[PDB]
Amino acid sequence: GSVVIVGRIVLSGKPAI
Amino acid sequence: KGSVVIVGRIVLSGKPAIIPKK
Amino acid sequence: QVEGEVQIVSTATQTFLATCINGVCWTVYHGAGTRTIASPKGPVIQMYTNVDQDLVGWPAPQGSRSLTPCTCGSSDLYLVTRHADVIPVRRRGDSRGSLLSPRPISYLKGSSGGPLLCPAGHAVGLFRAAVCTRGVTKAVDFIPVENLETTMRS
Amino acid sequence: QMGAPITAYAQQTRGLLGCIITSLTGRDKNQVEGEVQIVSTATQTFLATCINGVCWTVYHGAGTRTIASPKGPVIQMYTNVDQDLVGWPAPQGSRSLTPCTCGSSDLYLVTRHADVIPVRRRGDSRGSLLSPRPISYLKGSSGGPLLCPAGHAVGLFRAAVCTRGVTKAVDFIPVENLETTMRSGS
Ligand SMILES: *O[C@](O)(C(=O)N[C@@H](Cc1ccc(OP(=O)(O)O)cc1)C(=O)O)[C@H](CC=C)NC(=O)[C@H](CC1CCCCC1)NC(=O)[C@@H](NC(=O)[C@H](CC(C)C)NC(=O)c1cnccn1)[C@@H](C)CC
Ligand SMILES: [Zn+2]
Ligand SMILES: [Zn+2]
Repeated sequence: GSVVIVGRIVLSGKPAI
Repeated sequence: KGSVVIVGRIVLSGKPAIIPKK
Repeated sequence: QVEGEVQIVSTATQTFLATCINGVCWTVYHGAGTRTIASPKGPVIQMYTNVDQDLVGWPAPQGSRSLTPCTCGSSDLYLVTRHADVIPVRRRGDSRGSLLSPRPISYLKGSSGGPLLCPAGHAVGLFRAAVCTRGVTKAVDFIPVENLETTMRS
Repeated sequence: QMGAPITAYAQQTRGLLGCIITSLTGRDKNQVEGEVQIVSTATQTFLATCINGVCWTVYHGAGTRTIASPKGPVIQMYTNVDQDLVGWPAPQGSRSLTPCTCGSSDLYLVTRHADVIPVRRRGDSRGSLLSPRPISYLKGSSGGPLLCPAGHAVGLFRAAVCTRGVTKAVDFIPVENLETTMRSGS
């Protein structure tokens, strides 16, 4: 099997326009 | 002669968060 | 837009974390092993595999950005969990640190492979395992950045 | 900010042409957020920091100019040509930083790229970089803040000591120089 990415975390706390 | 304008910002207060959406 | 430094990774069994430092996504061997990461172009082989230091590394995926290693030598460290909580940690050695507020074991479960930051937000090390007595964790164990930096010079 | 590690992000709100029109009209309807503001006069681009309800920056960049706000051009509150300081009332929506009281010598500089560089204090208005960087990196960061381990303001970035194109040390305006500009007069 493989290692999948299920989410991400931003340290800077950037919201995304 | 002309005014000083704000072309962007930097926020220090951003705490670590999980990026929204799928 | 918006790239993350920390990835929440998962295998068929358990679920842990992965941190990007210097263009490469790092995590613990006890979670991934000799496994590959999934990408839309196919499975990607590990760039580094150091079974002794409990280290694994693949090239940084899409939607990611790298953390710069610490250069200030501070002992006031901060652990980031899988829930995005920040825990204040005091450095008690080369690869050891103690919590300022002792939390239950569940709180740290699945946060392995995550980062330990200095006051600048720069990477000091990667969270490996928690020191548990009675179900409460008083301290943490980590892989320092100088172990990652030598594994690259190889 | 209050505790935790110092992490930052940058957001651009205007383009070159948008900046020029609002510099001449002096009317800025855009919403303001954050502690540090990326400022421009069209020709030169730098930084501005909010400490104690007032938006501060360097005189070598802004001069005696006005800041664009939703009600038109706003005149300066403080002007200290000798200490290289300038101040306007902090824009509506901005958050201010509290001055450092811990006396720490482990400073952290915030750039225009929203990176946090480790600095060690080597005097009243001097500090050295723990990792020497190229001069191009520090350009556009004048007026930016130097923070202590708590995230409180120690001072504002003024000049870089450059030998051969690399900067080893930085020169700043300390927070106490701001409070005496508030207590002085003109
Ligand atoms: O102001 C800045 O913070 C900044 O980011 N500015 C923006 C926008 C900008 C504003 C003003 C000017 O001035 P002009 O060119 O004269 O019209 C240009 C641009 C930018 O894009 O740079 C920067 C921070 C540095 C990277 N500020 C500077 O450029 C300062 C200027 C001020 C002027 C008032 C007096 C202090 C310096 N320039 C420097 O810091 C300059 N180096 C030095 O002058 C140092 C000053 C010492 C007091 C530390 N001297 C030496 O390094 C030195 C070395 N060897 C022998 C002697 N002196 C550098 C840019 C290098 C040339
Ligand atoms: Zn550091
Ligand atoms: Zn302080």
